[PDB]
Amino acid sequence: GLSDGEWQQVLNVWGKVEADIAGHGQEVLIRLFTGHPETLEKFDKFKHLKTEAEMKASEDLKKHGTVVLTALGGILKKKGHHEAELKPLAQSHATKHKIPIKYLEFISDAIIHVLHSKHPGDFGADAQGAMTKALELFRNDIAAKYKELGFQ
Ligand code: HEM
Repeated sequence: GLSDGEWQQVLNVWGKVEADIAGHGQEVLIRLFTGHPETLEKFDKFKHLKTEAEMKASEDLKKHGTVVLTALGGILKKKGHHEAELKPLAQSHATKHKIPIKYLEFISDAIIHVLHSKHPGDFGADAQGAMTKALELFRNDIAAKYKELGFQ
């Protein structure tokens, strides 16, 4: 898994997100939707967002960004002992939302991008390495549950 030092870096980076969780969450989703428009189609309630300006102006998009990053933050704070938090999310995303594991890769990449965009020069090589490992662990544990379910 991750070392104690690596987890410390992850949670330090997470403090930066927590200062503006809605702002980070909004930017993560906009990065996801604009880079991969197929992802928007998974959200009946964001389908109407035909432009990035409309996305930016959407308070509901921001609200969902908050929900998403709040859940992720909870999982990260468990430092890999996250089965109870992660299993239900994996199951909802496979069975109800029908989100392929590829889209979780896309959103992981979007998180890394947004961290660099909002914290340029303040999200160093060590920090990126640690956050990347944590998001890979998250994705991998979801993928294990997806396999159980035969999803995708
Ligand atoms: C960091 C990764 C993600 C986290 C932590 C996360 C978390 C959540 C949470 C907590 C909910 C509400 C509870 C639930 O339905 O399980 C939710 C809903 C949902 N998620 Fe995710 N999610 C992630 C990635 C994604 C991705 C990549 C997609 C699609 C590309 C997606 C699609 C959806 C949809 C369609 C809903 C229902 C939205 C609604 O209509 O209210 N999620 N997510």
